Amino acid sequence: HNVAHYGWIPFVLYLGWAHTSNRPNFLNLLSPLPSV
Amino acid sequence: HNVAHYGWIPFVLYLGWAHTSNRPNFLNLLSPLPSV
Amino acid sequence: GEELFTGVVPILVELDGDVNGHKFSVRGEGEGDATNGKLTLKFICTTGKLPVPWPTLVTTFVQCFSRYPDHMKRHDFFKSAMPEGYVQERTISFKDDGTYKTRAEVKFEGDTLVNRIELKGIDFKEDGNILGHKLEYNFNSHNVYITADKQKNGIKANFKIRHNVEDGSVQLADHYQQNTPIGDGPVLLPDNHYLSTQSVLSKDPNEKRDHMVLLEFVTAAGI
Amino acid sequence: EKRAHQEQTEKTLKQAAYVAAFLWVSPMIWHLVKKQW
Amino acid sequence: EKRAHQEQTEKTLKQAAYVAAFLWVSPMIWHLVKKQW
Amino acid sequence: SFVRNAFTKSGNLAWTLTTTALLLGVPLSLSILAEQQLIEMEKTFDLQSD
Amino acid sequence: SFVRNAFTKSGNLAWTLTTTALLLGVPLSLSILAEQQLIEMEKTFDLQSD
Amino acid sequence: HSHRQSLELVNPGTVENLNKEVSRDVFLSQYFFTGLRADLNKAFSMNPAFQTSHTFSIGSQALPKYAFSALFANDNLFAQGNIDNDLSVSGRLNYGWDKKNISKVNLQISDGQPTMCQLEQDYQASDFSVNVKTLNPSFSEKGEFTGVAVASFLQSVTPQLALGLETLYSRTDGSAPGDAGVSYLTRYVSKKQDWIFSGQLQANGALIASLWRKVAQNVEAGIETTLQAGMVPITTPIGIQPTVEGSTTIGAKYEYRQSVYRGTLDSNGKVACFLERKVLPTLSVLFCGEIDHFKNDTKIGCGLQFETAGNQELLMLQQGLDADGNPLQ
Amino acid sequence: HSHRQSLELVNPGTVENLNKEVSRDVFLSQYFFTGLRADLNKAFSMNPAFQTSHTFSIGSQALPKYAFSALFANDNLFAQGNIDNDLSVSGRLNYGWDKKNISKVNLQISDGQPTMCQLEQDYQASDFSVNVKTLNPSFSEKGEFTGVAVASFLQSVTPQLALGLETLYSRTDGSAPGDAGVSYLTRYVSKKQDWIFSGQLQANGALIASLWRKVAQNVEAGIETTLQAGMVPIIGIQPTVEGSTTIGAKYEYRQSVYRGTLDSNGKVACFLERKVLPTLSVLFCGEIDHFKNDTKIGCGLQFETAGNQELLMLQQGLDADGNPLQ
Amino acid sequence: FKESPLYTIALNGAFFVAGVAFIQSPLMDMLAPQL
Amino acid sequence: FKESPLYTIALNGAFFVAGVAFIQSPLMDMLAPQL
Repeated sequence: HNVAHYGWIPFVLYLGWAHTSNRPNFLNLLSPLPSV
Repeated sequence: HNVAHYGWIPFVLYLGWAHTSNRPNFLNLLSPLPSV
Repeated sequence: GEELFTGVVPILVELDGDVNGHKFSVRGEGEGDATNGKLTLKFICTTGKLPVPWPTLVTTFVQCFSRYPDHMKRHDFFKSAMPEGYVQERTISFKDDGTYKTRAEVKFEGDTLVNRIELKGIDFKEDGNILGHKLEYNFNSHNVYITADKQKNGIKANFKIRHNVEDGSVQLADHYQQNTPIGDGPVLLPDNHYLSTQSVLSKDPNEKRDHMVLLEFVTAAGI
Repeated sequence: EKRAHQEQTEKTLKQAAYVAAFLWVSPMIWHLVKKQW
Repeated sequence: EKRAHQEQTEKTLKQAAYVAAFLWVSPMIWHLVKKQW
Repeated sequence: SFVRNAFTKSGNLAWTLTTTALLLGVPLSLSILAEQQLIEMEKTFDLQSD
Repeated sequence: SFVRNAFTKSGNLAWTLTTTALLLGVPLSLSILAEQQLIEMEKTFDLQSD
Repeated sequence: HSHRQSLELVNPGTVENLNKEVSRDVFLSQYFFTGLRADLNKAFSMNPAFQTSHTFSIGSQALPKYAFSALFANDNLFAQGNIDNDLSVSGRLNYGWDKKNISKVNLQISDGQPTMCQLEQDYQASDFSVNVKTLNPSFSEKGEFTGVAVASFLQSVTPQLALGLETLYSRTDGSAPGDAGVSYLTRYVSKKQDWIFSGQLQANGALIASLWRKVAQNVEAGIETTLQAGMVPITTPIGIQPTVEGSTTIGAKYEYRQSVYRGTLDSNGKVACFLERKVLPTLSVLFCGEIDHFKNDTKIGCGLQFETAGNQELLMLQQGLDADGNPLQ
Repeated sequence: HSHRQSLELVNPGTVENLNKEVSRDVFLSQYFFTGLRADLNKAFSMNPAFQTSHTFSIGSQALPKYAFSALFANDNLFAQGNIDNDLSVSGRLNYGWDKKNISKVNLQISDGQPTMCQLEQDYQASDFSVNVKTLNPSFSEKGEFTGVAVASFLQSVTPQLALGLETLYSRTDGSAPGDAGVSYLTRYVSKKQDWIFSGQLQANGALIASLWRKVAQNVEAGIETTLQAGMVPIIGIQPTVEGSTTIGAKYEYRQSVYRGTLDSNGKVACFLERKVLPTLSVLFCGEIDHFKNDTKIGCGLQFETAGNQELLMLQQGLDADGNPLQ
Repeated sequence: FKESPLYTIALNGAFFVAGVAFIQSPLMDMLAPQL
Repeated sequence: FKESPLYTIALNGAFFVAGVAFIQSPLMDMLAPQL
């Protein structure tokens, strides 16, 4: 679990990315401003 | 100023009670609830 | 808080400690003054012979009596936590010998001051400097350095002492003190200041057993 | 003294399993209560 | 020693009163400046 | 005397009940008057519709 | 390395500016939204007039 | 075998959700903070929750300084990953084999402390719910497993009341045999669904009894007790003596469409309040305050819960509008 | 004395009100607390102006636990009593012999503390303002007196600019000679009265320099600096002047008043008073100190009520007949 | 005057019984507003 | 990089002149909302 200090968050981010019809980039995915 | 530890506030309370048109009682004067 | 206790308060000290399996217990009855920053302390040993000398016992054996002027009353901590209780833990590192690790709580039990001190001295050599009894009956003025740490809102003391050896040398030892108040009332965080203290050591000729008489004057400057 | 505490907790687990089976058949006991009176 | 400090504070108060008198006449002085240039 | 200590504990209990009712009631009154403002805004919207 | 510590101090400065802008802005945004609500109330009153 | 299905019994709730109406819906135990607590959240999708969540906090020992939580739900798998400041990652994966059967594994690395894991399998039926969890599981060199294992079973013995039990086994040091404790749970649900009662005689004697009452459509109110029992020595001490610490809390919750109120009175003189006013459909300000009358102290924390989207139609759906711009029914 | 009336000089403000535009209208020195602050005030009359106030507070070392207050002002005599918890009584008393001359007294009796007194003669003229006050006066046994006595002269050199000095004499114990310090005050006011400047070279070298700017009809902003010149020893002494720069902005609206300050020490603060009712206003103040990474947040309410019927209708914005006012 | 563990559980039981009578009454329905 | 009390008064003076330029600008007027 040496990956797991940085690893579970991009896995659930990829799981959110795979089930979104907008399909945004990581700059839109991390930053808390609303953007379409 | 032996009376003034208890007495400056009733002096200004009498000064305010003398100059009001309603001229209320002391229960209405001390309590912060609105009452005409 | 302690502004009504500016006069003489009777001081009882309870010191229990072990140094390489040796049991000693020193107790004493004395008074300290705050309006004039002085202390009249007469300490009487009950056990008898002292395994550790009296210069290594004085800093552990009541800094709430400092003569304070009107310009530094805001930067005083020791009148805010003393009624609640004032627990201090010290790390005194002696050069080329062991270390002093003591737990002391300075709180008002009843009306008199009761100082429950629990000391532990580890890694000491008997043929060194402290345990060979080469310390004379004298003390040097020491400028206690006080800085405030906001992680646990307490007082940390980092200062050094000068102990006089009989053969003509000096001892360099540094204090690492952590002070923890008990109560959660009005606490004051001061700036960096120092206590300009001085101490006089004399002996009472009208006493039979092993006794220690200390005279301490505490003054404050810096802010 | 450890083995007596271990078999004490084993009897506690056995009593927990017996009272779990008792709470499983209890609906039928309350149906038998509703059959009477 | 204290008398020199006391007369220094008295001279500070006297020069403060003199510069307060200067600040009283200063608008008139500005009028003389604005009459010039 | 005992009357002064009874006044002391009555004043502490009156302060305790006053700031307890104030802390427990002022955001409750904020929520209640926000509901009254929203209900009267919906009433004026229904009067615009009717 | 040094890039990680530069990322850490940039993250600390970004958090500092974010919580400073949040604490300054969100009561100011609440006041601005209350002013927009009162301005909309006055404008609906003027639309009731006209 | 015959009349167990003939009653048509109601499935009770989970043992973790036994006091959910009292402790979570009404009370202020899970909802209190100190200092500013900004909680910026943005949901990318509606069917998949995909809720990104930034949290900024100061002045709270429990709350992290920065907390980034990504939550994905596809209606059969639930995943939450929260990276706290100091690189502490806490991820929970709840997978459902059925709607009845849900298995949840929670991991937390703390980056300088031991990793804390919880493995749970939860089963529901027509009449009974069995939850088996282990907190910090490990396997020893021997057959015994070091860790805490809690298995709890609750069955509706009547339609109104459900009775159940909970077994805790603790194997912390490994060399000693573990300690086992049985708790008894009781949930009386009214036939009008007005007031429920949740009693719980715990393993350590903590008699937690709670009542929840829904007086209207917008206000609920509850009251719990704690009654934790334990033997405390008096002033080496001479001996021990049982001194049960008891505390009774009574709270209310006002659920309006623009604001949420939660207000508790405590036995210790701990008066607490919590208002979440949704002053925008997006941004909702919350204030929580606590006055501890026993120590004459207070703790007041304000904050906001920002809520936005990452697509156009959920951005309009948060504002009550369609993607064309028409307001919804 | 001929052209002095011919210049038609504006009377400047008082020396206490030199930084009123900056340090009281905009900044957060005297608009801040911690913990809950309930301020239950009811008026009784507006032209006799009789207010009775209550103050419930916790979590602040500056605010008392409960403070009852009584304020009476008939626009020639001002009076204010303030009894705190454990009977600490404060009394302010102004009297106006003219509208320019005002004699103020202040008493602080705290039941165990020594009594603090302040006496103040204030005078305004067409061009200058003289304010002389004493903090804690005491009649010494000799021909002098012990306490603090400041005097302050401020004369408008131009219509735009006013210059003054404040002299502080301090006699703490009487036997020592009193310290005397001269502070030079500067106030440049614009001809459109939009931005003002207030510089103040203090007795201890504390150069308090402030600038106030009213950008619109609802928002002001002001920035001040303080350079305290002091000697701190490190055997030897060393002059170490501590500098602090504050910059804030006040947004004043009909519903809400907001004040936001940034500091040079990172001590970011914010104060919002939102009037949910015309009677009742909820105030919140927060402060993140980034230098020590610690925060302080205090909420509260200011409730305003009346003791008569027409003031109860007048505080709600209505008439006594039930109609709203214009 | 008795200060007991029985006093603490009697005080908690009295607070629970008085809260149940406070919470099942129509005085709590009077405490709940209609609008 | 050397730190002095002259550095502190230079930092306070630079902050004051920078604040004066920040506060007399039309960017400060843009920071004021019109409604």
